[PDB]
Amino acid sequence: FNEFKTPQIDPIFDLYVAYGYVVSLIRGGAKEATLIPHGASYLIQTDVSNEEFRHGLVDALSSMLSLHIALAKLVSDADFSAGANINNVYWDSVPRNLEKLMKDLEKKRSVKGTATIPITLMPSAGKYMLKHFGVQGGNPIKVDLLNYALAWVGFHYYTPYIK
RNA sequence: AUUGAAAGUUGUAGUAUGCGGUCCUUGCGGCUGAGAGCACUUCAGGAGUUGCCCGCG
Repeated sequence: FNEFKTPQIDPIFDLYVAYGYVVSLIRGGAKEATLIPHGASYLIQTDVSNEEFRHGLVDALSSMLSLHIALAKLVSDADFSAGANINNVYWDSVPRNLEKLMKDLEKKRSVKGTATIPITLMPSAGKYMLKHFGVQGGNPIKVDLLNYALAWVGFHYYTPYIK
C-alpha cells in the first residue's frame, strides 16, 4: 500500500489536498483505496504507485485547463478561475500556476518552487501574520506547487459553492 | 502575567397613514279554564216561682 502521507498545514487546506488525492487517483485507477481521517491529517491508503497518480493528476488538470480555455491573460468564469477567486489578480494567477504544474508534469519532472495560497482554499490564511509585535511584509504562508494544484482540483471537482 | 497584551459589530430608524360589520325586518294572525250544583235535612232556652213579709199624721 502506498499509504501516501499528507502535509499538515490547515484542516481545511489539508482536507482539500488529501481529498483531491482521490480524484487524482480515480482517473488513473487505484482501486480498493480508503481515506482515514486524523482530525486534520486526513491520511490516505492506496495500492497505487507514483506514476499512475501523476497520470491521473495530469488528466484531471488537463480537463481543468480544457474547461478554462473554453471561456476568456485569459480570465474565464470558472470555479477555479473567477467563480471562487475573490481577488482579480488570482483570476489570471491560478490558471498560470495550473499550466506551469502541467508543463513540469508531463516531462516527468518534479516541482522546484512554492506559491502563495489564496484565502479561497483556506480561510485560515491571509496576507499578514502576527509574529511578536507586528506583521510581515508580503504573505508569510506559502505551499508547494503540486499540493496547491491538487487541492485546487479537489475543490473544483467536489466542493459545492454558490455565488 | 499564558502569541497573550490594546479593542462596542458601533452609532441614527413609528409598519405607518385614511377604513360604519353597514343598509330593510310585527314573534305576526285565530282561541269561552266553560257547561251541571239546596249548607241542605231534625230542633221549646226549657222546666220550678207571693215584692217576700210588721204599719193610728
